[PDB]
Amino acid sequence: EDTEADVPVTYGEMVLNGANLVTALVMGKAVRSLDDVGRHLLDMQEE
Amino acid sequence: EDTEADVPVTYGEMVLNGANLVTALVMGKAVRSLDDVGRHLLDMQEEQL
Repeated sequence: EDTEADVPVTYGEMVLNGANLVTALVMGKAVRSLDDVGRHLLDMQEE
Repeated sequence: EDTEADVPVTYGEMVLNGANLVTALVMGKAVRSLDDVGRHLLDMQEEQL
């Protein structure tokens, strides 16, 4: 028994905050973390 | 009653903007002027009636 105590965490949540509210409704698809993926896709082509 | 005045430009440039780029190639859909209607469905979201 290395110790008798451990370090867990709490829930991380995933809510339709911004653009995912439009894309779920105006479009169909609602790809997760589209606030970050859209930021990464708009950073690559302009160099 | 001749010599009318006309518009010279081909009216509009529907180009893939920052909203229509990320919507088209990822979500497989597009909307004409999602820049506008993405703001209007959220503007009447806070205050409606």
